[PDB]
Amino acid sequence: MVNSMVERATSDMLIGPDWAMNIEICDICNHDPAQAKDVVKGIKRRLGSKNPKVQLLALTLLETIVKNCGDIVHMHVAEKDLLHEMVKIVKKKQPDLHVKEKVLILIDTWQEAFGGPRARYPQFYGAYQELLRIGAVF
Amino acid sequence: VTPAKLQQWLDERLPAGLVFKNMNLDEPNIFSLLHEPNFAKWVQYADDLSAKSSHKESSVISTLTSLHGDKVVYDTIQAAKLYPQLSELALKLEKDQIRFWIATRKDPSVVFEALNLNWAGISIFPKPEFSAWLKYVDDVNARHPKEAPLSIIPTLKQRFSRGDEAGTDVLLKLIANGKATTEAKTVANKVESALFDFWLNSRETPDKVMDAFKYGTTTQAFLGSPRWKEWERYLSAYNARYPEKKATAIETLTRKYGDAQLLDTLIGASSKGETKTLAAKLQAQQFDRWMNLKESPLDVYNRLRSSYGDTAFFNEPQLNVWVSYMNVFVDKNPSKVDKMFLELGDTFGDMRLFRVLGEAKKFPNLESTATKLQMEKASTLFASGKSPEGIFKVLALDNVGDDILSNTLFHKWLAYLQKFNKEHPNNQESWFDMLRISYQPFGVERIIETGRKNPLTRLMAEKVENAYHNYWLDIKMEPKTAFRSLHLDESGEKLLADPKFNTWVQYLKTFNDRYPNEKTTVIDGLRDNSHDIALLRMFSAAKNDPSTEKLATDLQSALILKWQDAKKTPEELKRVFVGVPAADEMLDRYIKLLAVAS
Repeated sequence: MVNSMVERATSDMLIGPDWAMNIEICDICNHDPAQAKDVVKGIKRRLGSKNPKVQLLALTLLETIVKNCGDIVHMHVAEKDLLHEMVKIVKKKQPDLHVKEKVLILIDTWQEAFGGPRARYPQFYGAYQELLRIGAVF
Repeated sequence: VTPAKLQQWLDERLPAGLVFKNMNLDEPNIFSLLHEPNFAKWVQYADDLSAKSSHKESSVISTLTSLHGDKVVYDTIQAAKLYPQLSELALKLEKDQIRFWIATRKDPSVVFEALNLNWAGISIFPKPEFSAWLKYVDDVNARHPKEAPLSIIPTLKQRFSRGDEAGTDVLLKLIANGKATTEAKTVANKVESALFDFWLNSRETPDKVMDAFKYGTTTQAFLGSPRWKEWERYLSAYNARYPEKKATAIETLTRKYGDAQLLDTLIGASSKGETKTLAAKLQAQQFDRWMNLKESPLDVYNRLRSSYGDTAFFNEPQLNVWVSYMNVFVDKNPSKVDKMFLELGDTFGDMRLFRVLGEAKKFPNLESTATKLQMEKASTLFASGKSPEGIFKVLALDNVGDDILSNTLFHKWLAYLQKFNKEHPNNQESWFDMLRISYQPFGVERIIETGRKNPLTRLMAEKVENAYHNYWLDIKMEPKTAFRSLHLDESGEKLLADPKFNTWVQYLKTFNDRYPNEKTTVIDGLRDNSHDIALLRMFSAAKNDPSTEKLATDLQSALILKWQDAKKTPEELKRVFVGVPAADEMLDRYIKLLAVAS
């Protein structure tokens, strides 16, 4: 089902992100919150790929759905510890530099956007503070 | 799979890209893809989906560009236009791709590349694709008024050279020749406006921007160019946008290069016709700055010592310009003119002061008070009873130049020399020697030429001319050498008509009188400097001038005498001449003389 969309939207066969496909996914997430669960779960899996291109595509999709779709997805993202995996990407000895830059920008955006420690999903801020403890800078 | 499955999927709002892959539209070749009828059905799906998706724009394009990159898509659509049954679709696709690009704020560089503006180089402006590219930029900005605007300029710079300044140089060239043709002129003006806006929006200072206009050239050359005015136009534009940071040209120039180099450049520019006008203007403004800062001339000297021209301050030209500031300074401060020069006097050695004062006399504001102190100092020096040699140097007479014979100090110094020489009969000094040493032979020569031309100096100039020739006697300069010394070698056919020829004859005589043992004839002197055939060409010419005719004939005889002394055979002479004026006359004469001798 939905996993197919995610996989294709994050396939190594793309040279660039299919933004229209990303938006189309956003639309269905606004229609069907059940499907939205499955989307974010798929993204986690694809982030788990070795391939930095796949990772970038996944990050870019994630950026899109986060900005576009409703609170359910935000809840899923936090609750499925997706953030923890993202942290773990940065924790690599030799991470990809573009990936690293992308995650940093995203997490900085989000912890601000959600209101930091008083965020109803404080996980965003938690991840950001973990990063700060290692001495990362955007 | 079926239209039913598609309608199902449409109800389910499946993403276009997934449907593509479900359709196995992963064809191996992009150019093939558009021929599959299946692809068209997918287009319809994608359109119908777009009608109820959030995005207006063509998901198709998004899909395809995401697989292949923008250029490849565009080129593929252009390839699709060929087959006319695909034409209607291909033109829809082109429109859609544009819509897509505009919506997605795609970077102008990608559009430029996709348009194959690779080609144009010289002729970017007339080409319709380039026009379309500007249209794209304007359209994008129109759709996106909230965002910071996009610009052409980075694309252009980065393409033509990998250097901020250097790329901009070619752009400026292209703008300039675009303006000249009526065809490109409109386009050229838009490009210019964009470049300007780019600098303004990037807040690039006039100082920085100047480096662009200066590129390729010497500092000097930039000022002579059209580009100077163009950069002034930028400066004025910059000041308008950011009046809190307002700057004028000279201020800007000062802060970029510092006063010393600026001054040096203004000196250079003031010498040359192209720049002279504004060199002077900018120079005056530089003075005006120092005046508004209430900097005394000596304060200004302090400032400027500390880089370039201190070692090269006291010489021409730098000094002259300093004195020009002094003139202006006293025009604003007449009261303190005495105090100024007095301070110079205690600060510097007398010879330096003299050097100043010589120049100061040229300037009306200074002339009187300068003349006064010049004489006061001079009088003191005369009263000392020191050597004329020493005094000459202290008076800076070595740096008066060609018109020294007009100079009041030089005359006063002569008077001292004569008094001194009477009072020191055992230890006399030569005026001429001082002139010779200090101005070198070539300077002496110019001095004579200058002093002859002015009637007031003429007698003095004759005295000097004599002394120079006397020196030639004292050093035993051979008349052969003296001929070249007077550049008689240059006078060509007309040598005998040359006034200086006569002078050289008279020197040669005087030399013979001093040195009878090595006595030399005019004709021998002529023979040393040139060969017979040139000489009788000159003689045949000289016979045409009555004033020289007699001379010519005498020399013809004197030449013949030398052939006799040389024991030359007429055959040798006949052989070596061919088609030569007066040859046969002179041969026949020599032949006749040979007969009488035989």
